[PDB]
Amino acid sequence: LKIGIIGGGSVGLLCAYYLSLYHDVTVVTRRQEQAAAIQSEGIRLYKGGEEFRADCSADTSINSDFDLLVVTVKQHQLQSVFSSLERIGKTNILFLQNGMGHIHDLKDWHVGHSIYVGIVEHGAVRKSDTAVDHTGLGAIKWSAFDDAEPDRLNILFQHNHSDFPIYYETDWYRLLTGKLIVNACINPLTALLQVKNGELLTTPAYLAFMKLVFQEACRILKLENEEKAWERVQAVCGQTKENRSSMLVDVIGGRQTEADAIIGYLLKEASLQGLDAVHLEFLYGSIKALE
Amino acid sequence: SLKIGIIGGGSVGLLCAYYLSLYHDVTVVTRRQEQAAAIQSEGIRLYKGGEEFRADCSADTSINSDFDLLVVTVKQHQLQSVFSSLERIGKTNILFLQNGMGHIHDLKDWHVGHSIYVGIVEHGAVRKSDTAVDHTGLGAIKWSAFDDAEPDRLNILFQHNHSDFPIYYETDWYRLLTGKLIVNACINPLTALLQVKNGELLTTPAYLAFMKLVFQEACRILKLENEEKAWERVQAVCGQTKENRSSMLVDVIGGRQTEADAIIGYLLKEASLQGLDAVHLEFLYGSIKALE
Repeated sequence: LKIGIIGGGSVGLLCAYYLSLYHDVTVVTRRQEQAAAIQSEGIRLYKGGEEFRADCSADTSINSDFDLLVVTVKQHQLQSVFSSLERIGKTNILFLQNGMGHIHDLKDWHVGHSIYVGIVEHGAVRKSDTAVDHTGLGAIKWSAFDDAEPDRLNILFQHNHSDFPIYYETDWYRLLTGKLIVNACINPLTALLQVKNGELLTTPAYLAFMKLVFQEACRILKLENEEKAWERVQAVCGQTKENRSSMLVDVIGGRQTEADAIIGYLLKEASLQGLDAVHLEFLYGSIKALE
Repeated sequence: SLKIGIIGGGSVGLLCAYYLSLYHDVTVVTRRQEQAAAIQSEGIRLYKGGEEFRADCSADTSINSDFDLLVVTVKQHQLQSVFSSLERIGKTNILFLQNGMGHIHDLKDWHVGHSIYVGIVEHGAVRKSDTAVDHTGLGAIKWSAFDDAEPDRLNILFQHNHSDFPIYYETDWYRLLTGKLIVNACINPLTALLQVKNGELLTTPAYLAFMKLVFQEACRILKLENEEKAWERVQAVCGQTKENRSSMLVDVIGGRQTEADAIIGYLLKEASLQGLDAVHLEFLYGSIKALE
């Protein structure tokens, strides 16, 4: 089976290494220089002290009939990808973008492809055009979008390396919002307060502010069980209690953030339902300023 | 004449030194000898809309006279050393013109023989150099007695002033100070985080709503007499300064210590003493402090 990975960023290279253990992989990239380099060297994965190399093809456009295309580009790059995908024969496409900003776009992208969405819980850092460091051993979880048939991806993902496990979930909306609610409540606050996830629980005022944010976002996302979801946010917080969140990390290092993909999404949905999002908008304004 | 020491050689200190020098013997007590030397050298220059005046003034790096009045204009962070000097001199009149109300907690439990006065500065003033200040905003100083100080003590001192340096007595120190604090507390922290000019608080629906939430906390902590009127004022002053970047926004952009402790930190201490919640104030404080 042929798999195409669209995007040669950290996530795209990580996916390329692990999936090439089972399948014929091609990295589809926007830079001829990256394509050539992968074509010559394959992909290098680092994990702990150890280095491994996977043979992988590359190309700057889609020139094969891929059984699956995995989209790993950032929101800046998504519209150009839709256009490319419109020019190919019906196949399976899995979008792995962080946040839910792209979902408005997906809802009204009407094509004949079978669409799947997923979340990447791994940590990865790109080192060069051909090299990636697997810094956090996580998982990928995926679901069918718009009634696509899950069994189209089951054979592809049946067997994986124990460090690349892949889990299916039936409800894509629950899947994406379960992750989004957590990131929305934690990431902005730790970025502005510059504290570990754990101090959000241990400072009564910070916990109370996170609850205000939660109550706004939970309403916007129309989550099924408010109290259970709030338990989960606090529980995910206690489990990651020593972590400087990803956005806090982006912040000390002056990298642009997932503010658009995470909070921007809540703002657009709040506007459409005529919902109030005072705390979310303040956080959005404050993080956009730091960028 | 009478002797006045101005503690602090920032914008307000130089402005007060210029105008009080017209009637009295002034010394500016500056922390840097180079400023003290430079004032003692070409005097103080004040710029006021096309005119430039010069006043001769003394200067020093320590309080080593018995002044008839001391006027304290330094940032809160240096206030601690000031207090320490204020113990080794003879009892006198001290007028605190500090921004914020963090000094009010220090003064509350201050055992001294000093007569304590407290006031606000409504002038616009911008320090141009070690010796020069631009009087950009023709305002006033307003002052009150703190605790049991006798107001009449400042009668002769403030009997005569330049038309552009008026000074007004107000009977209620707490109303005077809180009335300026409610405004600073609502505008400054918010602008510092959002990095927008003041007017952007009024014209962005969510930002205005967030300001209101901050106002409601601060208003309750301070126990402000007329709440509806104070809220109008906050929005009013926002309107008057629409194109301005607040002083706290400026401090944050510049990597300088802010007046968070004197503005917000005081409200936090007060919320705590009353078992009141101040969740928005606390988040603002933590975020501004994180930047320092």
